[PDB]
Amino acid sequence: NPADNYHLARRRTLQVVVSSLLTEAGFESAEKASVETLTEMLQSYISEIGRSAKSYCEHTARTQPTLSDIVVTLVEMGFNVDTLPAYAKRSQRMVITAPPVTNQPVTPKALTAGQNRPHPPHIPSHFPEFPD
Amino acid sequence: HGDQECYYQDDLRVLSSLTKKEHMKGNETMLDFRTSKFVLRISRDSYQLLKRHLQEKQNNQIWNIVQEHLYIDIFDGMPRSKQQIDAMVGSLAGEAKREANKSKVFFGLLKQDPNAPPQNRIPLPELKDSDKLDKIMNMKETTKRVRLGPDCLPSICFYTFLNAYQGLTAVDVTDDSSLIAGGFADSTVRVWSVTPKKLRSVKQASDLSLIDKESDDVLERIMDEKTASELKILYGHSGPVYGASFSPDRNYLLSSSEDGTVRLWSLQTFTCLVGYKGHNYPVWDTQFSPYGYYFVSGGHDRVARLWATDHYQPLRIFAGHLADVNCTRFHPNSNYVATGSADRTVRLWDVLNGNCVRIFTGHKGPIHSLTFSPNGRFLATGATDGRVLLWDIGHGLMVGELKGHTDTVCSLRFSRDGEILASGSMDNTVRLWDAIKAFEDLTATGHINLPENSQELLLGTYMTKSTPVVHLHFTRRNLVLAAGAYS
Amino acid sequence: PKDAQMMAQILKDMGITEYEPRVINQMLEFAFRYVTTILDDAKIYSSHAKKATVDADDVRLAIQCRADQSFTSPPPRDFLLDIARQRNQTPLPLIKPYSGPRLPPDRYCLTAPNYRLKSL
Amino acid sequence: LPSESMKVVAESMGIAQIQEETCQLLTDEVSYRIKEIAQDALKFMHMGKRQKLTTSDIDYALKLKNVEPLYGFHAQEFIPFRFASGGGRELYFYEEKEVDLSDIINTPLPRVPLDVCLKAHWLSIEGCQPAIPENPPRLKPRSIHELSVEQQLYYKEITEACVGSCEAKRAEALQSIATDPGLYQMLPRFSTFISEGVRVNVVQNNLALLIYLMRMVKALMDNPTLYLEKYVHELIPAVMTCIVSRQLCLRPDVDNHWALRDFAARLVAQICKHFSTTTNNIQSRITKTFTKSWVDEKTPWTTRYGSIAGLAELGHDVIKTLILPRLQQEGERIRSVLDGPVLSNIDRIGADHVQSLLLKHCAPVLAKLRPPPDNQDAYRAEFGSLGPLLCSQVVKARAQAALQ
Amino acid sequence: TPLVDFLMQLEDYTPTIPDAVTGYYLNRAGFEASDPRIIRLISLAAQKFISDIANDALQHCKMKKYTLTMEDLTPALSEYGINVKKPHY
Amino acid sequence: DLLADENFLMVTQLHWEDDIIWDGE
Repeated sequence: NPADNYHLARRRTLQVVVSSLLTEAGFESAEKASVETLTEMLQSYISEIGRSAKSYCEHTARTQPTLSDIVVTLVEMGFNVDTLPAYAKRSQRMVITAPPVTNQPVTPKALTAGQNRPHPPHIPSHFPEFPD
Repeated sequence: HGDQECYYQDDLRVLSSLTKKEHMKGNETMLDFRTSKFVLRISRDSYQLLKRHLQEKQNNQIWNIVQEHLYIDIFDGMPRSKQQIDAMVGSLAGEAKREANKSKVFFGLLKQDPNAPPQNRIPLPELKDSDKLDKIMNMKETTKRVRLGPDCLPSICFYTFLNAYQGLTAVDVTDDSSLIAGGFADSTVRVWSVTPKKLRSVKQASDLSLIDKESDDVLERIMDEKTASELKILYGHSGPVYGASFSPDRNYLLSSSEDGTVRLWSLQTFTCLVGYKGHNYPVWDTQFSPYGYYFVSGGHDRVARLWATDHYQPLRIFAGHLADVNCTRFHPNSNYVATGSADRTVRLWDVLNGNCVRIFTGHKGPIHSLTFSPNGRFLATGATDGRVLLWDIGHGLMVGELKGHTDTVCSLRFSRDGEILASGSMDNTVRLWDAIKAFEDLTATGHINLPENSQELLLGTYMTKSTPVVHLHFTRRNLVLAAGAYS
Repeated sequence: PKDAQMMAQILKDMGITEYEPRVINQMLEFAFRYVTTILDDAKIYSSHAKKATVDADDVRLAIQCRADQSFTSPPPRDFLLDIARQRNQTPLPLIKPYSGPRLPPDRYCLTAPNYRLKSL
Repeated sequence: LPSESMKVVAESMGIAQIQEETCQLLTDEVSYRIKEIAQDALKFMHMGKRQKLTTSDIDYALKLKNVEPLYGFHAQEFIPFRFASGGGRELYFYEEKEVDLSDIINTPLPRVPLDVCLKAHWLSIEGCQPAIPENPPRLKPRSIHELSVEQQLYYKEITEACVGSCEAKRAEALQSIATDPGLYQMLPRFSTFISEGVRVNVVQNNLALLIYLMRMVKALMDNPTLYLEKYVHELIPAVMTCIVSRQLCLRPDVDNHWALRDFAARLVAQICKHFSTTTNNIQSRITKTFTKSWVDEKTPWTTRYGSIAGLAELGHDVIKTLILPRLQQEGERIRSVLDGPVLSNIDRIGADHVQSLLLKHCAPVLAKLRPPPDNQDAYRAEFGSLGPLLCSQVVKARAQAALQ
Repeated sequence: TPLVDFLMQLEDYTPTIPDAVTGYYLNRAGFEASDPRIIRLISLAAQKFISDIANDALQHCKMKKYTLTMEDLTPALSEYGINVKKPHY
Repeated sequence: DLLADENFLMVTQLHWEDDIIWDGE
């Protein structure tokens, strides 16, 4: 089902991220409810710097946020931003792969080519052709 | 609560939760119901039996509740049949007075028409030479326009949104069928070009400074070819975009959303220009004026605001509804704003003085679609009861009722001539109604004894493949466009 | 479950026929969050009154002091009609004929030079 | 909500000895807030045009009432977590409640679906709804045929394209057969054209004519709109003639192309035993004809090979039981072809194909019901046909299972 | 300015969260991917927040390791001012 | 149930096993 795969391709990528962050100097074999708790706090954290750094830049009449809008956004969440250059240069740092794409073939349809009929003058040429 | 009407069932379950005082002190809908007066239009033949049972001191307390909490609006008529009373009731403060529906309404079109308002009544904007160039190619489309009627039924071109796994919440098409906007639940507006002409942004300010002016082609030399797509995504709402409205000059997209802002997107730079923050609550609809300067936005805060794209604050606040203003539609002369709502009333508002000049009651569910006749004399409204009620504007009697649809009628439009009203609902059907045989007949009593003309007024039903018809549009050559988001 | 089968009857009494399965799970999560903040404040109010048993007046106090802050409402009708008639009395302004793109003052719009950092 | 659930919550928190009027006071306050939110979450459902009441509607209904949509945890400082929701968790009641932390990492992530695009089509052409796939569905008078001129122009063009003069023409005509919704009420004339064709096309063994007709049968079957089991009777004979009947042309060469058609025929035969199934009529009838084709003595080795192909593609349980006892007749037939010098006939080719198919089918049957121990010379108790090569095929199957 | 000198070193250094997933939850809130190094700082600031909680819940598990529980997250988030909830259903 | 329409369809009642031509001669 590609309908719930719109959400589950990115939430089950955040589950691999928390599973990769709880292994770095830490756990193996965590409880199941403790992983869906922590990946819910992770999605709610990315969605909160999304809403608040957009609010801080648009308060200053801008549309896309700079660095000075996020270092005030993270201050208003209590982050202590200066410890982040040391966290980025870990030797335990890992990369979680992005999710796969549903349309792997992209163009696999031979199609059915049938043309008959024209257009009456109240239908312009850019509308689809009348069928067979 | 058991001996109530069946169409009050969603109203009583909000009351079953209300048992405490402090539960009701923060509801703000039952707080305004307790202070207002139910209007309760009754006849004088039945009011004499009521007042002969209440003026006596044997009862003497239910009469005290009636004259404290209920208005009673009396009118002189032959008594209506049960299926005529059923057609014009269903709203809280229902069946409003005839003294509200007797004000003079300038329901005519601008340019003699005695029902037309003067051009300097509402200060409408000038007609520029590029806007006068639009009407020159508009009447070339009117040359190929077919007369639809009950015989030459129009062709419907459904523009389905195929994937749409972010939920499509708003569609608009330009007046010439050239752009289609989509408001989605992932807080995006997406403009699609439907003509074979890609969406281009204008060049940056460094590129415009080197080119000249008054070259009599500068409307093509400024368009950037480096940016040319069949789809432009617009970001900036922090919530699902519920309204979408193009401007008649094909710039200036409008969008409203759950976050309480109305946004004015340019279609020459494809950025956001203004964010209109007057509601703190979800703005359920917005629409530009048909002349393109003013726009009206209705929200969850039970008002509809009139804006002007020049002020950060509104000009008119239309604040008489008792529930959410679901729809907001301008009149074709843009002197009047129709606001359907969730308290089952449709109200016309004069742009001068902000006064409610008409109150149209008779829907059983929240009104989810309004449209005006191109004459300006009629108004079609649809709601969740599947009923399309056709109202007069100079009289205010809703002379017709179309009851073919099953679920919520979410889109209505008349033809370009006015020959056919097209209705689209959540039944996945596009029904066509004869909008000439519906108004053929068109007071002192407030009703016309409307018939069951629904079967005669049907021309077709056109079931759609699992796709709710969100928008209905009429091409200027009288071709129906519809957009759905296939589920 | 016990408390989850009553949640499907609160929705069906409100006419909600169709709902997601995660709807019941998080209305129970809100109902649990709401009762463990009434009763948490109820024993704070009981220790203020110095009684070892949290009785019904403590829960009457903790409900109406949590409903005074949490569950708000839209503004009332006598407040909306007063700010309407204060606003609708002002006449509509005239329009300058060739002012350009009609916008608010530039401190009320979102049109600024909108800078970004140099990549180096 | 019941009050006997509210006393359980209170005594599991440290608040003991609560009165009934104290406990009834809790369950009318919280039952109002559930009713206040579910009435307010129905506003987001009605403006989302989905009539569903998803899990996110309560997240916006809570945020509207100035209550954090945070669930399962409440932050008294609000600064770390504001009115943004955490979309709860995936929930089931039947969960394991403990997972390994490297199980979640090693699983493949789901595919991000396609982005939203805008396609246009036609609901109505001047009043009439087209049947495109974007749409849901005394002298007696001189009678008219029940097909229209165009309904039959489609027919004549589709049948003259399906006899495979050009390959792109065939492939479209096959897709047109595979998805035309209005191809009912023309289906008697297609079934008669197929049936009649194979019978006058095996008079001279014209392999393409047959491979094209079998592809036409396969294109007729996967069409979901048309009702086929009224034309089910002709289906068993037409496919069977290509797979098991003799070849009037050249058996030795064109047999590989014949074999591609043979695979198509076995797939249609499995469809006959998969669809259209009622008690003891179709599958058992073709199974009985295949078995008496097999028990047949001195059968055309083309027929014998075709019968073997038919009995082989019938599924999991069929092959194991059917082959088991035969483990000697097949070997004796192979030995006779080997001994007799005659090489210019087709007997030797038929024998090699039959032996390879029987051996390959045996390897899953052996791999399926038994461990892979003693794969060297234990198969010599079954006349030593495939032996170590059969063991290697079983090992390849095990490697494929490990990859899965 | 250290934090400007830090962000200019992020054309490399793929972080623990991908930018296709960090950028998805930023696009959900209106934040659009202008600079990919800007995403990697937000992905680093969200890692450091989760890592500081899992490093402080380990100290509340050594006094009573080898399993993270809800009774370890409860005192770990209590100094943060966050009252975590047990499902209790 | 023996009066069900399928029982009477001639695929479930006929000799199409003869229609199969082996060695067309």
